[PDB]
Amino acid sequence: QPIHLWQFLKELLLKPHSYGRFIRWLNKEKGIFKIEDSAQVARLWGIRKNRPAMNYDKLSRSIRQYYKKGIIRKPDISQRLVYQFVHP
DNA sequence: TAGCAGGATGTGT
DNA sequence: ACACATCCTGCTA
Repeated sequence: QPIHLWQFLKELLLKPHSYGRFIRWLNKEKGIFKIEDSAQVARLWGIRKNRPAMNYDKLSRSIRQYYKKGIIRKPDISQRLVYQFVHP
């Protein structure tokens, strides 16, 4: 079973030493993160899944599919490149 | 420019 | 079934 996108995102967020210039917690407790380097996050996701055509347009389309699943959501005050984990 | 909401359909297990 | 990936239009900062 391939890694899921939400888990992949949590993985990058776990190690700011390695990935902090690409993606970071804005509010760790509330699960609010910012994508700082969208092209880079998409590039890393494409490598992980072996989709060399992956880009942020398509990565973010998959994040949006999470809205109705209650996995990721946009924060109360919506901001570009800012997202929020619903649970843990 | 670049990101964002969500439909339709292709891909691979 | 499931989780995307890949196309799309229209919308928004």
